[PDB]
Amino acid sequence: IVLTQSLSLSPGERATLSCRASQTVSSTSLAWYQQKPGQAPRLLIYGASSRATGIRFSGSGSGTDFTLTISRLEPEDFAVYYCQQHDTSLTFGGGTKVE
Amino acid sequence: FKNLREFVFKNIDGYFKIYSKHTPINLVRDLPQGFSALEPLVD
Amino acid sequence: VQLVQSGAEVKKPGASVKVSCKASGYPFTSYGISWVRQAPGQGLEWMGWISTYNGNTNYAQKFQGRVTMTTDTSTTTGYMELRRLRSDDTAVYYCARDYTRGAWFGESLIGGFDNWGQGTLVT
Amino acid sequence: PDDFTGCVIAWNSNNLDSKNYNYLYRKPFERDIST
Ligand SMILES: *[C@@H]1O[C@H](CO[C@@H]2O[C@@H](C)[C@@H](O)[C@@H](O)[C@@H]2O)[C@@H](O[C@@H]2O[C@H](CO)[C@@H](O[C@@H]3O[C@H](CO[C@H]4O[C@H](CO)[C@@H](O)[C@H](O)[C@@H]4O)[C@@H](O)[C@H](O[C@H]4O[C@H](CO)[C@@H](O)[C@H](O)[C@@H]4O)[C@@H]3O)[C@H](O)[C@H]2NC(C)=O)[C@H](O)[C@H]1NC(C)=O
Ligand SMILES: *[C@@H]1O[C@H](CO)[C@@H](O)[C@H](O)[C@H]1NC(C)=O
Repeated sequence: IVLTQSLSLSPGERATLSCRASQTVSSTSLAWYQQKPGQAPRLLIYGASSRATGIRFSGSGSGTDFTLTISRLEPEDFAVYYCQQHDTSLTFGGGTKVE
Repeated sequence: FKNLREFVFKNIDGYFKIYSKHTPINLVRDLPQGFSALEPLVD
Repeated sequence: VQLVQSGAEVKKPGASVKVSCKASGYPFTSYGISWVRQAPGQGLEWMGWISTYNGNTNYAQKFQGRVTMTTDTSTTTGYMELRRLRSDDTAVYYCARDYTRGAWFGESLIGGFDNWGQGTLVT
Repeated sequence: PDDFTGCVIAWNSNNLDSKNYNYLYRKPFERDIST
């Protein structure tokens, strides 16, 4: 399965990030990651909407259309976010940069 | 016959319990007369 | 919990590289090791997943026949051997703790890759 | 079993499984999947 991802916003603004799947997903096998420049990615959301331990961040969606939102951007949110699907093998989207 | 192998097969509450015993024999007719007890190996 | 990997290496095409990963802060047996590749300017690619319990390994089609993964539970480590390297393989190779698949049963789980190492750069 | 020893643990999965008609239904621990 192939994931396609689709951000210029100031700190304090609400951000919406999204990914589309070529095929439907079990939903519970959707995860989102955050990768700061110079650092390894970390898990933010798993199970479509559940928040990972240690993580304003929230996930949701169904079928082939899912999102990740940040209620208010911080200077530390200016990272590349990734959409991961792992119900049938494993795949990631290209990634979305937030500035 | 030179070797005797005995088994117990029972199916209880979804479990298939297997007991067995191995012992040498010297008899070309049927099962030798005698006594031994079989022990559980597989469940 | 912390994952640590080896430093960077430079290889010529046709050469092999052995990328090591060590981890601590948790029982090793219950979590698998996921290898994820990221070429400069690119996104994340799943390479494979290995069970630290029984040795079962799943691989992404792109690396099948090229990469062999193994584990050693006595040192709390895992290794990824990449054979017949190409210039196309210049990338950072990340080791991550993996809870998207069961270490004991091999079934899909509701989770993700939580604790990542720093990434080993191989040219 | 009537003399069952163990623990039964359960939780709501409305936000995990529901959409979903892929869950089918009709001795102790007998699993009869004949159709
Ligand atoms: C099913 O998976 C659930 C999620 O698992 C996590 O996420 C996945 C993607 C992987 O990364 C996996 O490795 C993660 O663990 C799992 O839920 C988790 O259960 C553990 C307990 O085993 C929880 O750890 C404890 O957290 C509390 C603090 O919780 C508060 O703060 C967090 C901040 O993120 C909030 O999200 C919570 O809602 C709370 O507000 C700690 O205080 C606690 O430490 C104390 O207890 C431990 C022993 O357990 C002692 O050693 C310490 O010294 C302390 O006394 C733990 O750290 C974890 O928070 C929880 N995560 C979530 C998101 O719910 C679930 O248990 C799994 N089910 C089964 C059957 O395994
Ligand atoms: C096993 O099959 C027989 C028919 O040969 C049936 O009468 C019996 O009820 C079945 N037992 C169980 C536990 O389904």
